[PDB]
Amino acid sequence: FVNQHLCGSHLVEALYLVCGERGFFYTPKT
Amino acid sequence: FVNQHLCGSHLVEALYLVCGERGFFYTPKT
Amino acid sequence: FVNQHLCGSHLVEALYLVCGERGFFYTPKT
Amino acid sequence: FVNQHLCGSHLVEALYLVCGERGFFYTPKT
Amino acid sequence: FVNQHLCGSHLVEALYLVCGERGFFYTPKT
Amino acid sequence: FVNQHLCGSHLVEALYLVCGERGFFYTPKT
Amino acid sequence: GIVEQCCTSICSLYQLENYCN
Amino acid sequence: GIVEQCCTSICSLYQLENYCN
Amino acid sequence: GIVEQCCTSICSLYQLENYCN
Amino acid sequence: GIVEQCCTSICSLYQLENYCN
Amino acid sequence: GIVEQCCTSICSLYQLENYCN
Amino acid sequence: GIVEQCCTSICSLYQLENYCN
Ligand SMILES: [Zn+2]
Ligand SMILES: [Zn+2]
Repeated sequence: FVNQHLCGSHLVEALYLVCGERGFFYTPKT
Repeated sequence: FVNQHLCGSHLVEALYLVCGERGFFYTPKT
Repeated sequence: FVNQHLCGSHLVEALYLVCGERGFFYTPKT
Repeated sequence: FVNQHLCGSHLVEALYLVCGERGFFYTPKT
Repeated sequence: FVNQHLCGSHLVEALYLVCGERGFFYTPKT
Repeated sequence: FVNQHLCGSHLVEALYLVCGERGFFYTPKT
Repeated sequence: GIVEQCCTSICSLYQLENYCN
Repeated sequence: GIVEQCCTSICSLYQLENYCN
Repeated sequence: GIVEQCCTSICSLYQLENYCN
Repeated sequence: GIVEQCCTSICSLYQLENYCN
Repeated sequence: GIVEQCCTSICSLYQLENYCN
Repeated sequence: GIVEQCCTSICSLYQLENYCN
């Protein structure tokens, strides 16, 4: 695999693919 | 009006849109 | 809901979700 | 070659690609 | 058709739509 | 854990994520 | 869970907010 | 409408231009 | 317009709703 | 091909790397 | 190449078509 | 955090995996 530059919704898409049925948490800094 | 189905990556895109900075969890096994 | 920063096709995706079966018009400045 | 089906958010992504600055309307009830 | 400004995964989405069942090659500079 | 189905634009989004700079080919007729 | 509510069945954007942190 | 032409049936990118403004 | 505002500044889903048919 | 492996059937992200250049 | 041109400048769908198989 | 790192720098799929449930 390669490193990736992911902003906005693209990060969410990547988490979805990496985690699959495990699901994930999306937690940006506030 | 009536709602549509949101599945997979489309569902997490929708969670990103609705939650944004608040963050969210996508836990399909739940 | 939260405010969002939407450029390009991401705006189209957001309109799609917000409007659902109502549909929408996408009208950028020319 | 023969064409594929474009539905939902994929259909409006395709309208954004083909129309761009011209803008477009997505009216599924029509 | 109109000209488009496509970066990252958006370029991949555009190739997918333009090429359809023909498929395509994605080849960035290294 | 078990894997999900990746089709169409979702499949090439996944190829973009996994391959990135290396590039990839999407050849559905193969 | 969210899949049953929003994918298998349908849900509003208001219901989606149930899954925000 | 567009859904019947392009989602239920299939359409070309040229046909999609019918829905541009 | 809304396309430019959402990109150069921020916009709400309620502002977007005004573009629904 | 990739469609049969990953869309019709299922594949891991490791298997997807088979289609990288 | 095409990947860089589309991002740093603009590109047409006809230029993209040259990357189809 | 990971959201900021991936956008301002780069991140790996292995770093992302730490956010899976
Ligand atoms: Zn983007
Ligand atoms: Zn889809």
